Amino acid sequence: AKTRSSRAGLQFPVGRVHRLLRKGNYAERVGAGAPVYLAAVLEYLTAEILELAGNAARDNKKTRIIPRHLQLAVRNDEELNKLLGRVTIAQGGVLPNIQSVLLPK
Amino acid sequence: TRSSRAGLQFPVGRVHRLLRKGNYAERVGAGAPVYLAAVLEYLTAEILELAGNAARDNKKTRIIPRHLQLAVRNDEELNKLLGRVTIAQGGVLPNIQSVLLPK
Amino acid sequence: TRKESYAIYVYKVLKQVHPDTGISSKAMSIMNSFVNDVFERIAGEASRLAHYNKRSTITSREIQTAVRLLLPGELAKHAVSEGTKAVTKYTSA
Amino acid sequence: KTRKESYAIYVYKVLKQVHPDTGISSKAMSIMNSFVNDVFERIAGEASRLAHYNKRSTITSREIQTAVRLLLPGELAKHAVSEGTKAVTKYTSAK
Amino acid sequence: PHRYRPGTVALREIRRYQKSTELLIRKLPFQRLVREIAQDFKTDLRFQSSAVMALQEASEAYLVALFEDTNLCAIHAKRVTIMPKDIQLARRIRGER
Amino acid sequence: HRYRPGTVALREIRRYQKSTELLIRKLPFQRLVREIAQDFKTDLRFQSSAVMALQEASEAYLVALFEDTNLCAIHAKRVTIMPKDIQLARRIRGERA
Amino acid sequence: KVLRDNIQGITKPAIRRLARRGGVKRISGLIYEETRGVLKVFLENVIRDAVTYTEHAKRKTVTAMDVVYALKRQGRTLYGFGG
Amino acid sequence: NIQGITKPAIRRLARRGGVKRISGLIYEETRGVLKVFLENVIRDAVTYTEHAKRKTVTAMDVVYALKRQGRTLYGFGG
DNA sequence: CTGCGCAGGATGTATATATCTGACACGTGCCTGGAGACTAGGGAGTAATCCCCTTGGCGGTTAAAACGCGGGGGACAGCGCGTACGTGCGTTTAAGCGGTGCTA
DNA sequence: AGCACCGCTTAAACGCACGTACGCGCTGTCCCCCGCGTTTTAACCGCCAAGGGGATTACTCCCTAGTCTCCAGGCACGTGTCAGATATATACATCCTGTGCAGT
Repeated sequence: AKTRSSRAGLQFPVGRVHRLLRKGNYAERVGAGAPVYLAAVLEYLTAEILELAGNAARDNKKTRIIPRHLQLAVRNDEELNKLLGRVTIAQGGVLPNIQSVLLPK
Repeated sequence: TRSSRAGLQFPVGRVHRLLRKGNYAERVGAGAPVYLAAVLEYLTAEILELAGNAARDNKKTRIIPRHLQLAVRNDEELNKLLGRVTIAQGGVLPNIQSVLLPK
Repeated sequence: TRKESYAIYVYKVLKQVHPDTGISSKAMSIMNSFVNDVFERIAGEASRLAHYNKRSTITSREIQTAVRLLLPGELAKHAVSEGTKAVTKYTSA
Repeated sequence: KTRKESYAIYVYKVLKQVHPDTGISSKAMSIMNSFVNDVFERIAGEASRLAHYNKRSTITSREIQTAVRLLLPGELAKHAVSEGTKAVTKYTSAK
Repeated sequence: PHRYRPGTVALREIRRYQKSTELLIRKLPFQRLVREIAQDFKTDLRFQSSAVMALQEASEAYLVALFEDTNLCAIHAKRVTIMPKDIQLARRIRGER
Repeated sequence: HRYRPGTVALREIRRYQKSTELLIRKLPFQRLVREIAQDFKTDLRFQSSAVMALQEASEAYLVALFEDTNLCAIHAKRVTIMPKDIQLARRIRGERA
Repeated sequence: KVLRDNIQGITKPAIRRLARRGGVKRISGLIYEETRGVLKVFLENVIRDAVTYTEHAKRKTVTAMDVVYALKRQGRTLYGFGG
Repeated sequence: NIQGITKPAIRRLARRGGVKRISGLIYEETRGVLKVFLENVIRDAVTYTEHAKRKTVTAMDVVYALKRQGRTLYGFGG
């Protein structure tokens, strides 16, 4: 294979992640494993998220992942939710949670 | 130098080195080490100002960390700037909530 | 003009993971944001590590430890393994 | 015995410029040096993104300037731009 | 006739607005507001319609986050009704000014 | 004689806000630090400045925290801080969940 | 044409709707003005910054991107609009 | 060890904190709190040391950690 | 002759349908960013020496931690008053729609 | 593509009426903290001792920037259809209705 992506057996474009790291003034020089590693970690996470979004889409009987589905995904996962603990998703909405003391007895 | 040529006390050279080496951009203008060294100089003055004041107020010739803290937390604009900074040996401003006071 | 995007790679991975499932324009957009955010966050913190250690170059050792600061546990651990795997894979091939 | 740099001596000179008959402790000197480096990063950093954001390769006094306007509170910014624009023009005077 | 008891429609409305994602502030008012504030910073500014929409997305998120934490403060005080003083405690604690 | 309950409290507040000296004695703290780090890596050494740094950062943080805790106490018409306050403080800070 | 009092566009039923997605059941009457107060300090912050980017980009039009960069600056990162 | 963080020490911090009256359960709560704090900071710190290939955690690792966590500290080589 | 509980209505939500529309997802073709192959140069890694900083262990006074005692005032729970805020309806206002035109 | 400007449509907002149930002010009790005196631990300081590890130095070679030529991965562009939004009828749930039936 020609694509460095294939050499790494990755979906993400390792050539892109390589250009970016240079046109980005993070350091003089960039290693060759760093793009690879990063391009992969990017993939793990998009996968990790898309997984939970799809499930969210499924319960809501839907073919197509819309941001509510990403939002539900993110704030239901303790850990993803913390990675994006200071982030807003356009059209997210919030998690259904109503405080106890506001419920009738 | 260039500190001279700009009336600055702050090392205009040092600064130009640091910008180039600290990976902020490919190239680095001639004005910027000067503009910045100045802003750095400006702000260190405002602190040294109000701390010194505070050391006078607290009756000492030498500035200790506290005098910095007092200068900083009492200045509304400086305190914002250093809104997320803990200053070693700063202590706190004296502030006691009303309802806690005796009747 | 050319507006680059991770729209294809995100599709690819979605198809790998939920093959009967499509993404909306907005959703894509969001995804596309998330990749970029985590890119900088990682890349930046790696850059600090090079710097802190008087070092001129970001190697995957950096990108790794960057990851160990940025991500929470299970996420970090998996991501690390996932990452150092494709490097190993990449060297050999 | 390694030659570690700081801003110490310049902090002092400026101290004299404002409070001629006053001194400083080492402990507070560190704080002044920390303060300088922190502020230097924050401004430099902002400037850096500014360039990128605008598909441009150079950090000029202008970039620094607007960086300052994002980093600083209304009044402190105001004076800062002064001293900034001043020392620059005064610099471009001499040669 | 018929009359839902006090607090009954509140609970309903909460559930309504917690299921959806559509913006809660009306679109036009919102814009007028943003154009004002921006004018008073620099005259003669235009906006990408998506740039308003960004600020609103960002605005509502904040306020909903805010009410969340306000609400907690009401409840902290053995109360159920939110009050300016509640908001005020949330913002002091968030370290807003 | 006897000072009325709470009056040395006020007096102590005054004394500590006037001083900048550290309030946890170094060695227990130091031993706490080494313990916690051992759990992350074995056979480790600390610079004495590295321990001070931690100490300052931690105390300053806790004081700040009591400040905000204390406001919650007060928000609840109380005068005694209680764990339920800290939890609310931190919750709103977004430290705890 | 001149613009005046627009904060009162932020009607009471809306400041309500937000509070509901916020989990609030009972709303004190003195809340609606405090919210407008807050929303204003909020928009004044994002737009002061958005604008500073717009001025730097030497533009008369404020873009979705200037907004997004501002939010990121203020630690209120936003996905969905570029960046 | 943790209980080495004495009641009186915790009391002083709350005094400098502006606090007048302290419940008994606070003390222990404080401890969990302080623990969580150090952990996170020391986790990040050590990670810097592990990456610097050193058996000696420096002040700068600490300082870098506090920055990471948005609790910047001045006076140990900013 | 009276209080509590049961039944019953009407209200909103839930859902089923059919229905109409435009956005995603696809295929086609055109170009720019990555691949490929090569060089030359300096970073970093490694090994070889140094000394500084950290740990450690020891013993003296000395403050600080501990512990208990006793009673005061603050927490908390119960109650009741007074009223503000939720609800509903009729009245009123301007948002949202899509459609056209102009130049920044 | 941003602003402007217009009018057909109506969903939303406003304003007022009413009373319900919550904010808060009062009380009243019970105990959990504060004060303070004395009894118990280990913090601290000063002093020396030993070797780990970090700091500095000189050397070679692997790795990465830089450069060129070569071409399909990735983009915009176009297009056709089905997921999903919208409108409208209908069944299912409950919150509050007004009655009877239970007990004094």
